[PDB]
Amino acid sequence: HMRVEIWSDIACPWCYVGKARFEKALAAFPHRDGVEVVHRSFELDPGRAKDDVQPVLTMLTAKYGMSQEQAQAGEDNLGAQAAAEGLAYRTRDRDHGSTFDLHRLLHLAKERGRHEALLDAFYRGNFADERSVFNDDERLVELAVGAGLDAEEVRAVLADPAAYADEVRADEREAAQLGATGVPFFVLDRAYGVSGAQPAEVFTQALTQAWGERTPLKLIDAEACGPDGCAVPG
Amino acid sequence: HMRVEIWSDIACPWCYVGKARFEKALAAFPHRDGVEVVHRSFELDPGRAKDDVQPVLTMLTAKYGMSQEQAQAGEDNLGAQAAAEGLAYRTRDRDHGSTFDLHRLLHLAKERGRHEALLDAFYRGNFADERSVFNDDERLVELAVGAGLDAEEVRAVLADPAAYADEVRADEREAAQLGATGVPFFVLDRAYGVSGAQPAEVFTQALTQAWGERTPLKLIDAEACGPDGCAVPG
Ligand code: NA
Ligand code: NA
Repeated sequence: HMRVEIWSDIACPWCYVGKARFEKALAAFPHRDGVEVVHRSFELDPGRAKDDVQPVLTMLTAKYGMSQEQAQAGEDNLGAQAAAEGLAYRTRDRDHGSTFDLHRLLHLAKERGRHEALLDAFYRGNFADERSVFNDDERLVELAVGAGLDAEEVRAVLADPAAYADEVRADEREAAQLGATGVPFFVLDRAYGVSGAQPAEVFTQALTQAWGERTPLKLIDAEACGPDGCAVPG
Repeated sequence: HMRVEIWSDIACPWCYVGKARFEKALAAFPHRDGVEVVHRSFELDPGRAKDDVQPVLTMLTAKYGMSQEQAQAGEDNLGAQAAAEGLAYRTRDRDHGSTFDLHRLLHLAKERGRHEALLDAFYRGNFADERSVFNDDERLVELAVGAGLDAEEVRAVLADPAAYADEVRADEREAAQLGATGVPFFVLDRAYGVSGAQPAEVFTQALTQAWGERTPLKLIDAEACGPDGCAVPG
C-alpha cells in the first residue's frame, strides 16, 4: 500500500474543508483499502500566547489590511464550501487563538488510537460551535472526553506543558523539512506534495499518480527466517 | 526525515539479533535524528495452533531433516552472535509456538506508545528466559505489565480474539505486498528493502543510500493558510 500524511492546524478553515475533500476523494479511490492516513501537527502561529484570543473578522480587517466587507465575504464563501462537503461552519463571530495545547492533546489521542475523533471534535469545537476552543482548558477536557479520551489524563497532559511537546515540534520540523509553509499539506507516499484544499478531483488524481508510480523496492543483500526456517551459515 | 519499517516475528532468532544490529547502525548514522522506526507484525507460522508448543531443537531435527549435532551448532552460533550485540540468548531448551496473540498485544502497546518496550519484553521472554511465552496468557500478562501496560486491559485484549486482529493482518498483508517472505525485513523510506540480520555495516550503508537518494517532493496544484493568512479566491 502507501501512506498519506496530512499536516494541518485547528485554526485553519481550509484544513477543515480540505480534510473532507480529501476523504471524499479517498472513498472514490480504487485502492483506498491500501492507503493509510496519518495526521500531523502544524501551527500557523506557534508564537501566539495562550491568552491571546481574537475575533477572526477583527484579525482579517486589522492584521491583514482588508475591508470588513471583504472579510465577511471570505467567510460566507467558506461557509458555502463547508456546507457543500457536509460540514457545519459559522460565518459569524468566530474566534482565533493559539493551538499548541490542542496539538499536544491530538498526540495524546494519536497514542490512544483516537486521533481522527479528537481532530474532528476540535474542528467542530472551532468552526461549528459558538463556544471557543481557545484559552479554555475545561472546554478541551469536555471535547476530549466526548471523543473517547480519559479526563484525569487529558487534564494531566494540559497541566504538563512538556507532555507531547516533542512530538508536536517533530511534526512541525518534518513539515518544514518537506518544504511546506502553509496548510493543509498532503504528502502522498513521500513522493508527491499536495497543498491547499484542492478539488476532490485533484486529490483523486494525486492518489492515482502516487499509487501508480511506486516502483518495486530496491533490495540490499543476510540471515533470515523464512518458509523453510532460519539460516545457519557462519 | 524518513521512516524505517521493520517486519519481524517473536519466534525468529534473527529478528532479535537483527533488531540490535540495526539499532547499532542507526546510532552511528549521521541523520539518526531524522529517522522514525515503526515495528510491524509478521508471523512465520500463522496457521499454527495456540496449544502447539514444541522444543526448538526437536523442530529443527524433526521438521527440517537436520541432524541434532547441526541443530545444536546453529543455536551455539546464534548464542555467540547474540552475545556480541549485548543480547542474552539461551542455547538450550528453547521452545517455539504461535505468536498471533503476542502480535495483537504488540498492537495494544503500539497504541499505548509502548511498542518497543513490549517488543523487547517479548523477545527477552522468548530468548533470555526459561519460561515459555507460548500458550500461557498469564505469562503475557506479566511481561506486558512489566513493559508499562495495564493488566485488566491486556487481559481484555487476550480474552477478545478480534482485538487488534485486523491490525495484525494488515501489517502481514503489507509485508506480502512488499515482497517479503521472511524476516527480519526492513523497508527504508518505501524505496529500499533490506532482508535478514545484516552487518551493522550494510544497515549503515542502506540508511545512507536511502537518505541520500530521496529527491524533493513532486507537487500537484489550491486554497491554503500560510504566513500571510488564508485564501479567498472564489
Ligand atoms: Na468555537
Ligand atoms: Na522463553
